[PDB]
Amino acid sequence: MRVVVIGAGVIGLSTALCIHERYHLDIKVYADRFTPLTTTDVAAGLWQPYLPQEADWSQQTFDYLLSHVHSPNAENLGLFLISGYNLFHEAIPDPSWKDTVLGFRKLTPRELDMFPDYGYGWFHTSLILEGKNYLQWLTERLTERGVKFFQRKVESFEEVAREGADVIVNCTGVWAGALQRDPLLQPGRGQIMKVDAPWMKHFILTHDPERGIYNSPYIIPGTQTVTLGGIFQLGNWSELNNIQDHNTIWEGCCRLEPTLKNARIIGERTGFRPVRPQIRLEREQLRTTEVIHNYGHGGYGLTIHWGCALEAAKLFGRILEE
Amino acid sequence: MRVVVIGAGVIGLSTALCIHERYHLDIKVYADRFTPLTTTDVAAGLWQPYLPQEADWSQQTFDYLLSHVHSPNAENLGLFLISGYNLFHEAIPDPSWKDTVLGFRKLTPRELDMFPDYGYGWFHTSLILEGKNYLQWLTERLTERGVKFFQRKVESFEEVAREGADVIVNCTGVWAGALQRDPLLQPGRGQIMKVDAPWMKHFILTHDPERGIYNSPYIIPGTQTVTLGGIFQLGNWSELNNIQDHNTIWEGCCRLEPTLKNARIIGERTGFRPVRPQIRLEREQLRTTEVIHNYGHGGYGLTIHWGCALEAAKLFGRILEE
Ligand SMILES: Cc1cc2nc3c(=O)[nH]c(=O)nc-3n(C[C@H](O)[C@H](O)[C@H](O)COP(=O)(O)OP(=O)(O)OC[C@H]3O[C@@H](n4cnc5c(N)ncnc54)[C@H](O)[C@@H]3O)c2cc1C
Ligand SMILES: Cc1cc2nc3c(=O)[nH]c(=O)nc-3n(C[C@H](O)[C@H](O)[C@H](O)COP(=O)(O)OP(=O)(O)OC[C@H]3O[C@@H](n4cnc5c(N)ncnc54)[C@H](O)[C@@H]3O)c2cc1C
Ligand SMILES: O=C(O)CCc1cc2c(-c3ccccc3)cc(=O)oc2cc1O
Ligand SMILES: O=C(O)CCc1cc2c(-c3ccccc3)cc(=O)oc2cc1O
Ligand code: NA
Ligand code: NA
Repeated sequence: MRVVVIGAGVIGLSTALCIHERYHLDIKVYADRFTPLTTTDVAAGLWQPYLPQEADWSQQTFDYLLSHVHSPNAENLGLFLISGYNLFHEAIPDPSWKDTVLGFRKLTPRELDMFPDYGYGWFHTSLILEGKNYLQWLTERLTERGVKFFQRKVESFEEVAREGADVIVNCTGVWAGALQRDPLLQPGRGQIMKVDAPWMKHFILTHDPERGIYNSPYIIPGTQTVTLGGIFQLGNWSELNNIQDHNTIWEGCCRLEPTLKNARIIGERTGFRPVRPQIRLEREQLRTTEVIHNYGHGGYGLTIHWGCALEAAKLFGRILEE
Repeated sequence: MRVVVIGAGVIGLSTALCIHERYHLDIKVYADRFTPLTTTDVAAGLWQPYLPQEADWSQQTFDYLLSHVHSPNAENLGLFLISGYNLFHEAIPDPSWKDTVLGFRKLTPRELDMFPDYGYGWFHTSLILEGKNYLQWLTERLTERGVKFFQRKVESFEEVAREGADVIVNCTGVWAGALQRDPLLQPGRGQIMKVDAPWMKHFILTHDPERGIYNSPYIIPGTQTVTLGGIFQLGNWSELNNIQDHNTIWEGCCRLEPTLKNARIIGERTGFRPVRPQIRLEREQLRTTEVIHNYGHGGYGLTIHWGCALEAAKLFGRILEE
């Protein structure tokens, strides 16, 4: 078959590779934005879903990454173990992923004292898959397998069909609604700044919806820099860093972790989470040619990508046997 | 009184400051080596004692540091939280410091799989007090209080006495045996290399005495670099980096953590742990003038320093009331 994948973020590339592996075929990746200009490049890269099928896709992804975490290749993947805190106010039940992450537990009283404003929470060990390095890795692997890349903006699936493609794999993310309307797909705008604070060895996530849910400070160490954030604005399309939000993050994070006050700011990026009540991963026969939708991963695309890639490949198989 | 402290490592400076605070006096620090040329500068700086009174001195130190850990000043102290692994073979009982460290526990099966060679171990959250930055901090504080510093090599306590000093506080560390013989004081030579591997967010200590006890690999992340080590050579006085030991560390640590293979080596230092069956913290009236010995902290001087400083100050009081 003649395959075309639309999208060169984590979903698009993970899918293309994951299919190429199951079945070997002419695979072409089309996207209007490649690294470091994708939403994937913005993300801190913490494995952790938000609060039915999806749990297994996440859990598949975790184990897959956990396999690679202690091999020499991991540096090029931008993958590493990291333990950290989740902070709430009222106590709430353990997550679905309790047993998926390494060494999950409830915070002791002594730990909770370190965060004056929060009274209940977790500690666990997870991973970070840094978007930048993962896409370079996925791209180097796809290129090794003769998967050709072209930079171009697709105006319709029909456009791609006329070219002579048997299967279209649509991993356009938040921009999907252009190619086929979907009012369930809303952009959940977020903004982060990358600061220099190497003493930070743990991630810290908070859960305070006073500003609208997910407008609450978080600190997520990376390799070179530390990601500061906590902005989630449904409906905002402004791909522009914003001063009001810049301060909101800075203030929020400084209160959590005062040591951060004298940390040099290295950068700041805006990106859009492709939010949808559930992910859209399903087959579809085009009006005028098969389509696999794989978009709407919200704020957990790196967390869940690999499970989605396999499920897309198993969908790609289901079509090849027709 | 006219006070003189001998030593400008963690013990010497912590003691001088800790006394200046309890009682306010003319305090002078004498030492032949100041930063970054002290044994204190070599140490990774992990809080963790080795395996009766001493437990409380350690525990005093921990809490004292834990107070400072979330204040803005901490960066200048070189102090930060860090979680990590201790790896053994045969299972052994929990340590005295179980309840002192944050969130102590036994490793789950799934965690133990990440270290093929080890079958039992711990996980806990501790701190790192980086020797370099702590001494700059202690020195800036002591200077703020008009504590004058002089670089000079003391040949005898009698030498210092004739100058006209009422109390001598001897924090000479491993070189103490020159000023007063002590065959219980042996140098426990160690060597470490500082590599560049920022993805390392946890410390890892191992316990395999095949090469003599404490000749076993360890990885201890710092702020800017990661400390690699595991050398403990009783009786060796060679202040010289050694190629056989350089490789031993490199090999040992690479087996624990393969990701480390392609990590650029930033530096390498040799230092001597002042080993003694127990610490020598006690008062003594000189032959020809009072002395407080405070030396022999082995591989846990940063871990225990503050408890030792307070106990030395309480000893300094006991003398002032005479
Ligand atoms: C600020 C922020 C922080 C985040 N942090 C985390 C985190 O810590 N952990 C986590 O798991 N997730 C996180 N996420 C979520 C994660 O970043 C996204 O879910 C993920 O990057 C989406 O992957 P994607 O491939 O669907 O989208 P994208 O990475 O946006 O890729 C979309 C691709 O499709 C292409 N494309 C789209 N439309 C067209 C078209 N019409 N024609 C041609 N090409 C097209 C684009 O050029 C691009 O190549 C975060 C998101 C944001 C915004
Ligand atoms: C390789 C290595 C790694 C380590 N890692 C850790 C760790 O992770 N955590 C931890 O808690 N501990 C660690 N330690 C232990 C710690 O480094 C020491 O216990 C501690 O630094 C000793 O402090 P000190 O002030 O006694 O000695 P030093 O720091 O050696 O200071 C001694 C001072 O006395 C002066 N002096 C000595 N004799 C004389 C004299 N005759 N005249 C004038 N001045 C004199 C010296 O100039 C110097 O200023 C480590 C040690 C080594 C060697
Ligand atoms: O999506 C992101 O911006 C970061 C990744 C991430 C975030 C959460 C958040 C969250 C979001 C915004 C502000 C505060 C907390 C809550 C949550 O429950 O899960 C998350 C998982 C993630 O991977
Ligand atoms: O003293 C040092 O060199 C590091 C600090 C340190 C080490 C231990 C070690 C050790 C020592 C050498 C090789 C492997 C393990 C064993 C141990 O049980 O406790 C330690 C505490 C420390 O602060
Ligand atoms: Na609290
Ligand atoms: Na094991």
